[PDB]
Amino acid sequence: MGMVVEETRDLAETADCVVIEAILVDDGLRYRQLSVGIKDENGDIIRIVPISTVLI
Amino acid sequence: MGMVVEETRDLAETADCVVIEAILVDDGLRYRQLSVGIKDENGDIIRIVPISTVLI
Amino acid sequence: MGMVVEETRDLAETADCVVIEAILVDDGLRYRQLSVGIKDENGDIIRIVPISTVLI
Amino acid sequence: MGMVVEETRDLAETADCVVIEAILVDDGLRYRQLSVGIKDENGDIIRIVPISTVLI
Repeated sequence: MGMVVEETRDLAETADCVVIEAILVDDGLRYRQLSVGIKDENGDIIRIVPISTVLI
Repeated sequence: MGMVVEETRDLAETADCVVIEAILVDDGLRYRQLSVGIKDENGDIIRIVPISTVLI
Repeated sequence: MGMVVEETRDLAETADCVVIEAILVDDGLRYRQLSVGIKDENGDIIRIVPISTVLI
Repeated sequence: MGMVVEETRDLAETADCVVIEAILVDDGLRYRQLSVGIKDENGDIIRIVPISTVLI
């Protein structure tokens, strides 16, 4: 724990990949993280590849 | 044209998706663009989904 | 040109500069672009300098 | 904890603040983290505030 995920959002999606946004809160500060999720044949996310996190 | 792609780079790759970086130069300014490329069964990129561009 | 400007907004203004926000839509996805406008003595904007674009 | 700090670097320093850079490696990918360190009267850093992390 320690850091808390407050919100997630699907920004763009494909058969195989999805661009994810998360709002993180750690030690009283708010961050916006953009990630790429990797989907298998069943449409599930098998790997998250964080791309960028920024203070907001 | 007008804007010039100066450099591209593979930051992370998967069977299906790749995280791309490009250095763009437009009107004398330099930008770093992060994108997600969508790959087909043959490993080729069929769609680029820009995620973020920032002045550097 | 593929991308469509859907909204602009004046976020902050100064004697010399103004912070502009735009919502861009390209290939069905929405982006938030922040720019800085340069104002002359006559109160007009003489140059717009894009700072960052991000998928929203 | 999955992610490994591989390099830190002092990019700029001031009476009160110091700009820190770190290279993080997680799941085989490398990230560049920029933080701000807060210095007290005794020249020591009292708080580190992460500003941005990006895949490189």
